Amino acid sequence: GDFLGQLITVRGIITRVSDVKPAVEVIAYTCDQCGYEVFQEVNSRTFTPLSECTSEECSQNQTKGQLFMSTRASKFSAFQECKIQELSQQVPVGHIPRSLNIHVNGTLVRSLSPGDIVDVTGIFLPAPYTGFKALKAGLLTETYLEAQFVRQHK
Amino acid sequence: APDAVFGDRVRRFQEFLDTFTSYRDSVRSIQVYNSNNAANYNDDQDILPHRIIISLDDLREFDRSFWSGILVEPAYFIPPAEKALTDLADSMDHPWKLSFKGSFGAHALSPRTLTAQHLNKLVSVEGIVTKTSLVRPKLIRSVHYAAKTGRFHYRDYTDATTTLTTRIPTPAIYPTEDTEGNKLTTEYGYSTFIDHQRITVQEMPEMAPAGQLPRSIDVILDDDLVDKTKPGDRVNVVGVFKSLGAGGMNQLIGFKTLILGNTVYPLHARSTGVAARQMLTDFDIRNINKLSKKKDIFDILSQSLAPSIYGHDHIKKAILLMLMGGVEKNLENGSHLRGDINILMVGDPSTAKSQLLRFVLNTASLAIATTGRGSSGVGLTAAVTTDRETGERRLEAGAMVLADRGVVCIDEFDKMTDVDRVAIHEVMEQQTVTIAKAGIHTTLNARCSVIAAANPVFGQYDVNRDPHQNIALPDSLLSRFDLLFVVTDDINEIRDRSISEHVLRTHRVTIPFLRKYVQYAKERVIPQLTQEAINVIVKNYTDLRNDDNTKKSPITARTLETLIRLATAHAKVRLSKTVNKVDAKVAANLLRFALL
Amino acid sequence: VTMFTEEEEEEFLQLSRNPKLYEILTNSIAPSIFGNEDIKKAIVCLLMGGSKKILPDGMRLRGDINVLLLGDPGTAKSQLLKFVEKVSPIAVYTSGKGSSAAGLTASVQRDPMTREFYLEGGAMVLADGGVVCIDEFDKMRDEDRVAIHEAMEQQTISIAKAGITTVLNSRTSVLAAANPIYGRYDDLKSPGDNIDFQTTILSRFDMIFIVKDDHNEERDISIANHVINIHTGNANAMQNQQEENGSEISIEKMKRYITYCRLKCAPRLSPQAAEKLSSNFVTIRKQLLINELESTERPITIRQLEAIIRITESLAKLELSPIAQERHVDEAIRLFQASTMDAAS
Amino acid sequence: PGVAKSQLLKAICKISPRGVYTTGKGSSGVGLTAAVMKDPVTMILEGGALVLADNGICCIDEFDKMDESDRTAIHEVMEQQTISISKAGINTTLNARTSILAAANPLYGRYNPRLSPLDNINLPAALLSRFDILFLMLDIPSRDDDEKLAEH
Amino acid sequence: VRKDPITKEWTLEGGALVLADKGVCLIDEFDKMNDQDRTSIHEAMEQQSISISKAGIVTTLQARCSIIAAANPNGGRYNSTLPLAQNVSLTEPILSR
Amino acid sequence: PLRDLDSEHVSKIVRLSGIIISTSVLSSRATYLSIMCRNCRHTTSITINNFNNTVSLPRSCLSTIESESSMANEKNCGPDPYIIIHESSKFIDQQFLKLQEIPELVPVGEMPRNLTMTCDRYLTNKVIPGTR
Ligand SMILES: Nc1ncnc2c1ncn2[C@@H]1O[C@H](COP(=O)(O)OP(=O)(O)O)[C@@H](O)[C@H]1O
Ligand SMILES: Nc1ncnc2c1ncn2[C@@H]1O[C@H](COP(=O)(O)OP(=O)(O)O)[C@@H](O)[C@H]1O
Repeated sequence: GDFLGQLITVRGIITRVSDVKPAVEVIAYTCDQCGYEVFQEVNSRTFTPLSECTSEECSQNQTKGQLFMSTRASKFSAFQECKIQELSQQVPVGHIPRSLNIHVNGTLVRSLSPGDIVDVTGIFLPAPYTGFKALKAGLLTETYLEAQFVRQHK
Repeated sequence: APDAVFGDRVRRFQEFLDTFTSYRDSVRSIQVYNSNNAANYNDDQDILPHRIIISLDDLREFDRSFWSGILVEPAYFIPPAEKALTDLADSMDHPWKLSFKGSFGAHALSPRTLTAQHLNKLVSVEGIVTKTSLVRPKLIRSVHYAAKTGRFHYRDYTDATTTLTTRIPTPAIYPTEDTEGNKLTTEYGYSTFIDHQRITVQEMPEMAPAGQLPRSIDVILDDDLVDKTKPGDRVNVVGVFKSLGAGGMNQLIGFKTLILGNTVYPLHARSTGVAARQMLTDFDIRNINKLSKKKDIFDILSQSLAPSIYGHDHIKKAILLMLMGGVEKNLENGSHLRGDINILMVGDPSTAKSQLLRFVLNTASLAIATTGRGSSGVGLTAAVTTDRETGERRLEAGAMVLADRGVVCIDEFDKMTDVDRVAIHEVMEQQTVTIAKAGIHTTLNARCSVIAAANPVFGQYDVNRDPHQNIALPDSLLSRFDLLFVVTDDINEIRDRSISEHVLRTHRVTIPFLRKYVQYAKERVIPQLTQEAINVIVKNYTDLRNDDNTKKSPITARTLETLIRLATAHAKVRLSKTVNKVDAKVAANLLRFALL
Repeated sequence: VTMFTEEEEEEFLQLSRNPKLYEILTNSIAPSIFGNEDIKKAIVCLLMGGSKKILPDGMRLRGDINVLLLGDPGTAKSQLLKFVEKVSPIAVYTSGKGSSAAGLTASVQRDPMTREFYLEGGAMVLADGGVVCIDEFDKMRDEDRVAIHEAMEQQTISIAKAGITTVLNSRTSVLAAANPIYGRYDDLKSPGDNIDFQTTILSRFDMIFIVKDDHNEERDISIANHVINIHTGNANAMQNQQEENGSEISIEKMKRYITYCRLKCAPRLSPQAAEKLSSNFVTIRKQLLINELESTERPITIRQLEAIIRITESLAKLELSPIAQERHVDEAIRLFQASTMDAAS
Repeated sequence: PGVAKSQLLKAICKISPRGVYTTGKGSSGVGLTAAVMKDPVTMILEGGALVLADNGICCIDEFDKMDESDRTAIHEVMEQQTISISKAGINTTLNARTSILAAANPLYGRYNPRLSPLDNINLPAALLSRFDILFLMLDIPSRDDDEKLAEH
Repeated sequence: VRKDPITKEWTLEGGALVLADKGVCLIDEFDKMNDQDRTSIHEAMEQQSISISKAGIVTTLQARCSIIAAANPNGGRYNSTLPLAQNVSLTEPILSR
Repeated sequence: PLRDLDSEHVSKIVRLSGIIISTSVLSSRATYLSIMCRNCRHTTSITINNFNNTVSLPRSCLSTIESESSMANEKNCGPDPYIIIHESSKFIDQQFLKLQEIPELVPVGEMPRNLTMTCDRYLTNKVIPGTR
């Protein structure tokens, strides 16, 4: 846990590949009174819709608008993830292999069949998450890896 | 500024730290090696933590007051001694923690009887490692870049676990929009992190009563101490029993407890884990080098392993050789070639068959006694996890999985059903176990050595009817086992005489020297085959196919693979590097008594 | 409770130096059961526990002995085994392998809360350093019999189930009591012919006794009218109270007496008694050699000598001295010959 | 047994892409086919090894000791792409471009000419009719064949 | 040891032979009783005391019942000239007790 | 007997006898403790005897109630400021057994009943469950 933020190279076995579904990144919002477009960037797991308007022209006025989002103007992203099991050759003599979560985004999706041997390189970032509520020691960081390049053996 | 109390604990311990110079050369070797560790990494191309073992010996013969204060209230003497120790690290040339090794009859009690007494003290607890949690890193120091000003910043965060003293808690929100309104863009990498782990320890089953509900506590580890234990061992733990939390008096019982400031010591079991921590002095190896210069020590080691058993000379010779294990040469981009040796014996009862087995267990290292059935998890892991943290499937390492680089003791081999015998072909030949259930198909490695023991089918009829089908075993299991020893029921008077005074003197060079001589030969004695090793066994193996088939059966090329292993393990005993013809002369004789 | 007072030591020492001590304890077990005087002897030496050698040699031996009580129903051996638990400080009575809810072998049950592995129970873990009573050894289920076939040799039942790989200690003492098929017809066949599997089970034991039933009309009245007096008006129990004035003052005193006898003394035989056994063990094996070759068909073991050698320390633990004598050994050969007269014929 | 067939069985699924090494009992009749479990973060059909090793070669040990229901699926592969399911809520007929290599051992004893073909075989000939190519691994101890193999 | 669906805690539930101490129990159809039942009846007429070895509990509860039977012949209403132990499908020690 | 425990037996010296089911896992209450006001820096100490809900930490910094001029002359520790300094406190045991009525007499029509136990300091770790 000292290699956080570095650029690394791992290998293993693709195991329990998920499905590809779009990840919403930014959401457009039509004013319908002031005629602007409001934009909200979300980097969290969940989020909320926002208030009736946040224009500069609907502001400083008595009657603010009431908005709603739109689909075709938003930006999405290809999203799918999987888990990598240990290579089962460098494992110590009495151990059980672990796993690791890797998020995949964008172009490189639909390129990893399950049950293979692959070199995955990427950069090592945490995710804000802790386990059970009572077991929290106060700053518990759950990690992952973001995929950058695929080089497959075989 | 510190008070008078804090410096006096320093200067008194600094007086002790100046008293004994043995720990001075210890930290010296720590600094010089890690300097040389960074020296080779940064000169051609163009690990160790900070803790030192201090015994609980010398404090009684130096300061009985400072002895006593640690053993009751450790939360006053541990910080200044470390501060004084970090002074020594900085003066002679980062936490710089310690061990507190030492045996004491004060607080070595069971964890079963630990609660509500001796709180806020230092307690040594041993027991069983179970349900090991996941390894997580911990956030300490955040780094933030402001865009327009173009500078970095500084921010730390602390928790109550590390400090060991109840300090006023000051939480701080993770920063955004600090001074004027520039965006605090986050960074990483330079932000520091330290790993973290929590585990539970069940008490000893051998110390436990007959049957009652076991009760346990928890231990949280630290940075250099994450993940030293797999779940299922016997480990001594030395630390401080601390109770935190507001015990329900805020607004039905609080005051949950834990133990921090810890050192971890795995200890040998009867049948679990490593026993290879046995030291070797220069005085020790000089005796071995004086021993290995002889010509007949194989006989003496053969006669040594029957301390209370008469006879069975050629049986004992192989038991040396299985613990030698043969040589392993995995091919370049091919497969491994199996090196260990597996033996089954058979004979009439009350003929030292059960007088052999625990002697194989106790003398060897990492052995597991497997008795009767082996159903559902001996060769397997069964993947039964209903883990409450997340829906997932993990493994619990079975005995055949657990006995890797070791010996499996199989008792009453004939009573095994055909179900697990499917796995034995997989274990003994491909040295791997693949488990494919609907959750996750897996593949693992286990290269155990196997000794089993089966009876005859009916009566003592070992020689009367026919040598074939005294066992009525499947056909490949003949090919799985290397040597098949048959023990007779020879009735005599001279032989009875040798039985007579043996048992009489029983009820009215050594073993601990032996296992030093054994485990030394593993890491430096592997030999390599020479030209003289070919010419005998080529002539000999043709005789094994042409004339043994006129007497018994079967003869496969797998038998010749064992002929390599016998000359291999014999060269390990003499600690030679080449392979001599005499090793084959020993190995050729071993087949004759085993079969004919 | 290990330690105790000084006057209880002294009243042991008074009972210690009595030369009628073997006789008075072999009149102590069953005044309620008439006859079976050799069975009346063999119970005592089993309840003492033999030597235990923890040599620098890599193994230890076993101390306890095992006796079979194969024979006809009506023996009141059921009444006998109840009295064995009354003598023993800790003991487990089992009828078959199955109790109503209690298993017998080393069961490991996972805790339904917390999903924790622990030792559930059985019998051999419970009676460690004690007495095991098993009825119906041949009317018995056979899925875990192998665990019984190991405990009587190493006193250490190992468990290698899915969770743990532990080896425990279990220094129990098993009393077997088999049941022959067709009663007295088992002695009309060859003297085996009871266990349907084989008689190599019997070779792993020490003492084998056969219960007979021979009609004798004067003995028929004596075996009757002994026991009518037991039932009503407690007359023999009142006759015990005048024997209590002269002999065997309590059961529970003798219970405490055996516990002091067991853990304190460290007995050992004499080397001139060894040459008596070597002159005896060969000639019986020579007699078994003669009865084999002249009858041209087929069992004695070396564990039979292991059975012989341990009766001395049981009698020495009666005698409380750490040494042995010649007649101190020769009494057992007479009793062991009673264990081998059931064997051959 | 002394032909060391499993030396080749591990070697074939190693070089060949999409190669899954399988055993007899370690997969049951439900293991190597699909299964239904609750999906994590993103009720899909979690597949088995033959579901995995499609457009590839499955290495199979000890077909003699399979389940009899596990034999029925193997006959359903000899007609291509067919895996029928009639379980509690699943009616799927999933597809599979797999390839089959099998290796079973003969009967007790070894090569009796008094025994016939199908006498020393533990499988019906309708399954043998589905096998286009069959080999036999003889072991005749011959004097001249050894010296090259010994030098080998 | 069972829990109660009315109440969820573990409650010890002794048998009817545990219940009928100084009472008379009435049990029939012995042929349709398991080996679980058969070891229980064997121990109950043996020493009048039932021992248990459940989860963290090892006790010996007593039982002083009196057993009255109601059997069913095997096949015929009265099989042959063969005796009752040959007529019945049960075993010898329960016949002795 | 356990069958008849009326409301007239509330908070009275009543004895009984039964069968103990199973114990619990030992927790710990506290008796003596030193606290601190997180603003005022005000320390006191609290002892308790009848620990068998009863008491909790107060909700005023309590330095305001002082019979000295210069200390009361020198704000708000409020809200409830007290944080227990755990390094010099004192602790006890709490057991929570569970007992069941003896099934030999009258549980015929019903299911057996039970109650809930709690023992003090030297009474813990005493009885193996099941005995009479
Ligand atoms: N050659 C011998 N020398 C000394 N003791 C022996 C010898 N052969 C057998 N024994 C005795 O046999 C006993 C072990 O019986 P064993 O044959 O191991 O059991 P099993 O045949 O049931 O596996 C030991 O107590 C040992 O004293
Ligand atoms: N010599 C005797 N003295 C006293 N009671 C006897 C004697 N012989 C038999 N009994 C009676 O025999 C009964 C025991 O039967 P038993 O033979 O032990 O049954 P099993 O051995 O078939 O379990 C007891 O009730 C006991 O009263």
